[PDB]
Amino acid sequence: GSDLGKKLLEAARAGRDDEVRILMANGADVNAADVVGWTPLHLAAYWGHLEIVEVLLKNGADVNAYDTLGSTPLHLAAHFGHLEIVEVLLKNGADVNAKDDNGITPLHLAANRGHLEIVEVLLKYGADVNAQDKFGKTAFDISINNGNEDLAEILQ
Amino acid sequence: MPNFFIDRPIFAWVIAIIIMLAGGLAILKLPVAQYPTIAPPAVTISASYPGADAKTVQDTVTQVIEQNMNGIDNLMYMSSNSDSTGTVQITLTFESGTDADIAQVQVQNKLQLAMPLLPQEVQQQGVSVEKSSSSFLMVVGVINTDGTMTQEDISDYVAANMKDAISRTSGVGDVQLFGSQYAMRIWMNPNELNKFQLTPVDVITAIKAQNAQVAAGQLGGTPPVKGQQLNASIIAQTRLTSTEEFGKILLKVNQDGSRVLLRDVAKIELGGENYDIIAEFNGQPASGLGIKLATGANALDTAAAIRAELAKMEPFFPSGLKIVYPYDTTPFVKISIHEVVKTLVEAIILVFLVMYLFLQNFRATLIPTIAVPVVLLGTFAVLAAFGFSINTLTMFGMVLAIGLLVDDAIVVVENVERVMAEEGLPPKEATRKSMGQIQGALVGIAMVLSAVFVPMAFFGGSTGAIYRQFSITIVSAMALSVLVALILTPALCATMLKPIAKGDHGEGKKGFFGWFNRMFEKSTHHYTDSVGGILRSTGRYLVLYLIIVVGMAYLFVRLPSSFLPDEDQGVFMTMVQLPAGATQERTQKVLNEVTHYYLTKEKNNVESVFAVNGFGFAGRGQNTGIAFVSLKDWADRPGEENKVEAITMRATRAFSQIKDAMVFAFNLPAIVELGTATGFDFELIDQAGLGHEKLTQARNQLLAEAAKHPDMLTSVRPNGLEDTPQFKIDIDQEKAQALGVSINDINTTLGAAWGGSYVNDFIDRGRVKKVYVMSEAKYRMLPDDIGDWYVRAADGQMVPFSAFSSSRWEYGSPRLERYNGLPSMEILGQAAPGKSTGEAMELMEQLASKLPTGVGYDWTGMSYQERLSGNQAPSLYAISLIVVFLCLAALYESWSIPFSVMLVVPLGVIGALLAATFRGLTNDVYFQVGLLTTIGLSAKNAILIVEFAKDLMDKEGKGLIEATLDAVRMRLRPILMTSLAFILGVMPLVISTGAGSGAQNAVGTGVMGGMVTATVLAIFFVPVFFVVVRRRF
Amino acid sequence: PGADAKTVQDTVTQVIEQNMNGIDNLMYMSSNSDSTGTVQITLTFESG
Ligand SMILES: COc1cccc2c1C(=O)c1c(O)c3c(c(O)c1C2=O)C[C@@](O)(C(=O)CO)C[C@@H]3O[C@H]1C[C@H](N)[C@H](O)[C@H](C)O1
Ligand SMILES: CCCCCCCCCCCCO[C@@H]1O[C@H](CO)[C@@H](O[C@H]2O[C@H](CO)[C@@H](O)[C@H](O)[C@H]2O)[C@H](O)[C@H]1O
Ligand SMILES: CCCCCCCCCCCCO[C@@H]1O[C@H](CO)[C@@H](O[C@H]2O[C@H](CO)[C@@H](O)[C@H](O)[C@H]2O)[C@H](O)[C@H]1O
Ligand SMILES: CCCCCCCCCCCCO[C@H]1O[C@H](CO)[C@@H](O[C@H]2O[C@H](CO)[C@@H](O)[C@H](O)[C@H]2O)[C@H](O)[C@H]1O
Ligand SMILES: CCCCCCCCCCCC
Ligand SMILES: CCCCCCCCCC
Ligand SMILES: CCCCCC
Repeated sequence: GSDLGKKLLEAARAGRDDEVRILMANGADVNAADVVGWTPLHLAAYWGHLEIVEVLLKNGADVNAYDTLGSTPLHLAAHFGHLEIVEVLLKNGADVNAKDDNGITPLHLAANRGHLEIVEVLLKYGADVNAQDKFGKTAFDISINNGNEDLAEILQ
Repeated sequence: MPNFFIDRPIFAWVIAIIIMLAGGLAILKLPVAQYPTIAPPAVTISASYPGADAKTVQDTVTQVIEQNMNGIDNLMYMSSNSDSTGTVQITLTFESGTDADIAQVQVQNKLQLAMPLLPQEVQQQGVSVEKSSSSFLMVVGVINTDGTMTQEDISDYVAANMKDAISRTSGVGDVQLFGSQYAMRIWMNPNELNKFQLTPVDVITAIKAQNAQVAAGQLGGTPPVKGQQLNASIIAQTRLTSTEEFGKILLKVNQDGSRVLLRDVAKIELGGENYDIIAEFNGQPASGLGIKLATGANALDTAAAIRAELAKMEPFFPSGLKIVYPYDTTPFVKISIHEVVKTLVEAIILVFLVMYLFLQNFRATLIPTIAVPVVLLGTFAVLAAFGFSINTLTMFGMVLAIGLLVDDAIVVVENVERVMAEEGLPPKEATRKSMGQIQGALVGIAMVLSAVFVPMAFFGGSTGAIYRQFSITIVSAMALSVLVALILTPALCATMLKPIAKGDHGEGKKGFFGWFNRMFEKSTHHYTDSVGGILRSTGRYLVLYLIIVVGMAYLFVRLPSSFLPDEDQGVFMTMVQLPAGATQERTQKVLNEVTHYYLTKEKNNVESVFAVNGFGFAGRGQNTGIAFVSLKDWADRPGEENKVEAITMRATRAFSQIKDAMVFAFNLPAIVELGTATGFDFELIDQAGLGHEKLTQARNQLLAEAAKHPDMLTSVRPNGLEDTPQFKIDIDQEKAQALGVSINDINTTLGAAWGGSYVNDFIDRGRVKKVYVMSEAKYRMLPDDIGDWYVRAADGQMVPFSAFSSSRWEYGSPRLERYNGLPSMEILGQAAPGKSTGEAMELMEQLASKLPTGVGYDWTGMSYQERLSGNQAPSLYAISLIVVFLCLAALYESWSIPFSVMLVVPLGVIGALLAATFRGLTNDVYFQVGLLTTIGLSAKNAILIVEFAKDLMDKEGKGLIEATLDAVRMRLRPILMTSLAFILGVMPLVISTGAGSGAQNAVGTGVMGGMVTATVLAIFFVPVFFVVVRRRF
Repeated sequence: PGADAKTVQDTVTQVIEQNMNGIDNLMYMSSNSDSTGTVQITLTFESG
């Protein structure tokens, strides 16, 4: 929303670590959001920029920022297979059970995309295996519908 | 031959007359256009898919069409864009020389066979196959000044009452409407829809039923019952014609017997076919017509015809309607033609003055005055026969030939005058002896000059097409000039020249001329004395020559190249780029600000600003716009400060301020298709099904590396668009099935409302037009609106979208590119200063060799040619050099003497480089064609000097030095005469400012600088060349 | 099929004609639209 806010959103999305570093030194708003409500952390989480994720969290980024449809950076990291970002976010307080407006959780998303390691990390951190989205579905329902036998075992 | 015509002056007049008549005819019938066709033929396929995103367009239309572009002849390459405005354009580009009509019909026929593979809604919109052009003759704007008409009202007016008459106007090849004719607009209200358990599906169904043409039959049709007295057609349902009729369309009958009409769930009005562009002219709603010249037409006639048509439409205009002319090439083109005629006439007047000054009789002065126009007229005839037009290139081709034509006239006449004064030979016998001295050389000269210019006709691609125009024009003129010198001029000399007593050089004349004669007779002696000393010291002049050659090499390497110079064409452009995702309203505020600046801080210069919001070149969408600026007439813009380049710089300077928008102004290129020299055009290609995201990463990787080589590469950048947030909505199939809601109903409800839907056609005051349904704006603006749309289940219950869908934000591409049928990303850039484009390209290839597995690349556009029709320039000059040498060798019956003429080349080139370098010019085509003519002329001077010297040696048994001194003594006057005339004649071009001055400066400065050094250097060096070459061999 | 002259003319004939512009060597064009829904447009070109 500011000159530096805008640049920070851009730099985080592009994975320009040096630019981000300089922007952090200059006070660029870690809480800048674009129209859809994405923070630099959302952007970094989506595009898989690990170092930028860590730098943002050291500079007071809201690990549980949500967009206009209620989705968090952990949602994005879990959906797009970014294992180590997922670990970092959870280390830093990410709500493992956050529900977006559809009642969808990070577990649902990792399951849907067959990201096994991420699923296990999430469970490790207290992911509610019985959580249901707006349609009453759980991550287990998702896995049998997808025919992912392995993930379905993990979720016994 | 000259002897033949010397005794047959009347036969020579006959030939002259036939040539003048042919030429006059040609000048009446020749087409006129700013530029001839130059870009290779290209065909564009264009399609719309209303409401569709780039990927939907790409995967259901673009890929399907591309996969059918087989079995078409002479295809060089194909590229395409698929974008989130619901649009696709595929461009197929053909080999130079391909018949454009055949290319187009072959593409159109392959498309025809693919149509059944395309989505219904795309088959229904239709897919246009057109020939690509970027040049308009003019743009006619239509505005309303009394605030009574929207741009949509205006566009419909233009479509109904102007376009077709313009299209039928003489010389117009094509007309493009800026806007659409009306569409019947149905703006749905989901609240009413639900109030009555209806959906857009029912709206669509009702319109299809109640707005239709229905076949019936005949009364007493064959075969009839015999005795039938009457046969008549039966007319049943015909299409609706008014908003009122559509409002009354019946949607439903309630139990209480109440009727639900379409007007009860929608707003109904005539509107635009689409709403992506907002066009304003000085802040007033605008539409218009883009008009193109038909093949072979005359630009000036057509422009006057178009205005005549517009004039007779005026009386019928509604209040407030007014025609404006933001763009018209015709006035610029008129000036070029006037400026060229002026140049040719002044040249003839200068030749007249110089002839008189040196020769001091009006009879001698008459001969070139007759011969040159005969050559010119004839050149028109040959150009017409070759299918050429009068255009910017062919017109300068002629002025570039002025020296050569003037020289032929001057040479023949001057030489006869010299022979008479030196021998007191009567005019007829003098003319015989004189032609005897020069005719062989004139023929040799014609061969040599052909060897110099013809090869230029053989370059490939676009540049070749430009060079071709000069090549054939100059070669034709030169050939006619030699023919006239062998046929007409000798007969004129023999019949019009009065005798001169042996020894009379007018030194005894009284007043100014006796003085000039005395002055010049003794300057010639100083001249010869000087050559004498030079010829005792040849060693050091060889040293000075190598220094000249070296300075030439040096200057040449550092002179930046370009194509054609920019002109103050009376218009220029300003781009407006807001951040991705910016809305139409945001863009409009910037355009308004831009417009305000021009009409405010440039009020003295600017006539109008045509602000087009929603239009881009490398992207469309609500975040892009263009401000097309039209300037007041050149005469009211005196001074470099009030010219396009200056205005442009100030404009951009001022807009660097503007917050979140890239805004800048730039002049127009002489010909868009050439891009920039230094410029390259690169394609990165997904060769292995990597997908959009990996292609993007590869692209970024390549862009970061490029940026590490500022020494070689500059402004290396994507030509397309970055990904942006998009709203992903998932239909839950299970929930829809459980609720008894069909996917078709769900999908047309969403698409119709949020994307709009072309239902069918209606008839508006006699013209067929489209009917569109879409949600009224306020119900398709935000994610929360999605849940206010209901769909009817099988059991009659109305179900909100929120019950069976879920949504999330993600990123996607608003514009997907393909090259040769594979996913691609275009990258533009240019060589850094002092670097060749070849060097820049070599590096790009190097950088590209290091990219992730499965990523390839290719060169397109101007770079595609470079990598081809740019590996010829040295093979062609080599042939030229060899043929010239061969002609010379036959002329002189010697393998060595030709060297003494060829050494002359650098002498003119050094002066042309010096002038261009000093004037801050570039090595462009005008410069280059000028080098050739400058070289041509100096070569001609040297050829005659050497011929005379050699002949004196062969025939009068004269010493090497003696012969050289006498030859150069005889050649001095005619050489000076020509240089004076030609130099004075090109001077106006050099200092010219204003319209067309760019081209004028480019032609003039190189020529004047080359002629200076060639003239001054040659008269001292060719005697050195001759003497040293002879001694050596 | 089934359309009268006027309907054929407004929906077909005029639509095609307004696109028959700027063709090379065109001398004239004539057409008719009839009650059997049939349309014929004839374009005649310069000799040669
Ligand atoms: C209305 O608003 C305008 C106002 C002023 C100028 C303009 C326009 C305009 O709409 C416009 C165009 O729509 C187009 C062009 C254009 O120059 C202008 C204006 O200058 C050129 C074009 O070749 C491209 O831009 C493609 O990249 C074709 C394109 O239109 C579409 C519709 C064409 N008839 C063609 O069928 C094809 C679909 O391109
Ligand atoms: C239409 C355009 C006319 C404008 C030209 C303006 C003049 C500028 C260039 C003139 C060059 C002539 O320069 C000429 O050089 C030679 C030697 O190289 C001189 O010759 C003299 O010097 C040399 C060497 O020092 C001796 O070998 C020679 O025997 C001696 O006579 C000439 O006396 C001189 O005239
Ligand atoms: C007396 C009248 C005047 C006579 C003028 C003669 C002009 C005739 C033009 C012929 C040349 C056409 O252009 C053609 O270019 C290609 C290269 O792309 C050449 O092909 C060759 O040239 C290139 C040089 O660039 C070399 O790699 C190699 O020798 C070969 O590829 C052809 O040998 C040449 O013929
Ligand atoms: C009705 C009028 C039709 C004319 C259409 C013109 C087509 C060009 C638009 C697309 C290019 C967009 O951006 C581009 O435009 C210009 C070329 O035209 C470039 O301008 C370039 O060529 C100009 C004209 O010869 C020069 O004055 C500039 O020095 C040079 O930079 C811009 O540097 C570039 O940003
Ligand atoms: C008396 C000799 C006449 C010489 C004719 C020379 C013609 C030169 C022609 C060059 C042909 C390539
Ligand atoms: C355009 C007509 C020019 C003809 C001039 C003929 C002069 C003949 C003099 C003998
Ligand atoms: C239409 C007449 C043009 C003349 C240009 C030489």
